[PDB]
Amino acid sequence: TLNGGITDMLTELANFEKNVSQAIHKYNAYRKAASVIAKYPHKIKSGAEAKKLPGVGTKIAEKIDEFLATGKLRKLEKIRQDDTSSSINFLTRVSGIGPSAARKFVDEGIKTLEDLRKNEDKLNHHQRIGLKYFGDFEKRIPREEMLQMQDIVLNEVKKVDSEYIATVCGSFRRGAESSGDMDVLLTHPSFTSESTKQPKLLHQVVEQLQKVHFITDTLSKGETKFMGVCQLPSKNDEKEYPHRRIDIRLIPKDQYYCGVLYFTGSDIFNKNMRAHALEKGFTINEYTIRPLGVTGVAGEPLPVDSEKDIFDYIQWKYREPKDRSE
DNA sequence: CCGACAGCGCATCAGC
DNA sequence: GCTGATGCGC
DNA sequence: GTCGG
Ligand SMILES: Cc1cn([C@H]2C[C@H](O)[C@@H](COP(=O)(O)C(F)(F)P(=O)(O)C(F)(F)P(=O)(O)O)O2)c(=O)[nH]c1=O
Ligand SMILES: [Cl-]
Ligand SMILES: [Cl-]
Ligand SMILES: [Cl-]
Ligand SMILES: [Mg+2]
Ligand SMILES: [Mg+2]
Ligand code: NA
Ligand code: NA
Repeated sequence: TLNGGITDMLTELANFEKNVSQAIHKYNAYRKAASVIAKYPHKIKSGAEAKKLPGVGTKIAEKIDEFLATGKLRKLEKIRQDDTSSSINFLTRVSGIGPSAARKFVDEGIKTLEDLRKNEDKLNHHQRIGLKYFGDFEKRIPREEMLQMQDIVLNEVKKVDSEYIATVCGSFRRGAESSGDMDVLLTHPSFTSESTKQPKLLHQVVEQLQKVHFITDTLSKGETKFMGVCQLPSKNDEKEYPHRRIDIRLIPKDQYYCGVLYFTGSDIFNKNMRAHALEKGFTINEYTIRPLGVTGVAGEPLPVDSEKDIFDYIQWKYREPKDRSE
């Protein structure tokens, strides 16, 4: 919050380059800067001072000047004023609709929530459900509720097979007081890097979670990744709880640490860590951390028996989950 | 300057 | 059907 | 849009 104005401006800038300009790198550039300025322990006094931070170059510097001065950014004003742009920014806020679909729709004349509705016949399933809970999905999830959703989940998993270990990651594992959604990492001893002794392992948990009306809809579902909606039940007369997005990732029980590190993020932290890994001569994904021999190709899995071991490989002092919020 | 910029699962399409 | 690209998402 | 070689 210390530099909220600047970061927000950088965030609006990043959402625009991504949603309208479809310039994925400019989107990321603005995000890094926003992230770097976010954790800066001083109330930035100038664009020249912000530049003293990696990720902030001349361009953002100028804009920070234009912002600190007037109290806003002209480039943005003209963007908030355009219609197609603001309209494309809005449709992307629907789950399943990215910059492409957005622009298309907006070309076809569809440009508002009302338009999306009278045109439901024009959305695939995912976009369909995305519109169904457009509102609900915009709301935060109080941690106290994350705690209740967890119990339903850990307890419905333990009911299918006591050998399943379900871990809530994302912002929750990072100690956040509120979360955007529930991210559940799942592991069963019947599925390792060596073999899938049991199929439907993920389908089993999804079914059981649907059997008890926790999972309400599916956005997409694979052999190892489920994407959907769930709802904490309410007590008598109680108004219903918002509908929430839930993702369940099944990872080989022997690659759990690379998986938990992955699913705890943050996304930018995962980006900076995975980016540093390269500079150090490693490549990190959600399964393992391998080397990058001469040719440049990835070697074989390096032994990992704890999250920290991964931080070690790349010469990085360990960082608590609560400190990976970038 | 200039090329890298993290890494991958599911849906869906093109082309075969 | 298959694979590779592309969209969208985590 | 920024940065490292
Ligand atoms: C986006 C994304 C996710 N993840 C991994 C690392 C991420 O930590 C993890 C969760 O992904 P989400 O549920 O998409 C998330 F980002 F929203 P969150 O971190 O849970 C969150 F706190 F922002 P909230 O949802 O609002 O509570 O997946 C990545 O590695 N890269 C990505 O681009
Ligand atoms: Cl770009
Ligand atoms: Cl691992
Ligand atoms: Cl791998
Ligand atoms: Mg999440
Ligand atoms: Mg999620
Ligand atoms: Na800088
Ligand atoms: Na979207």
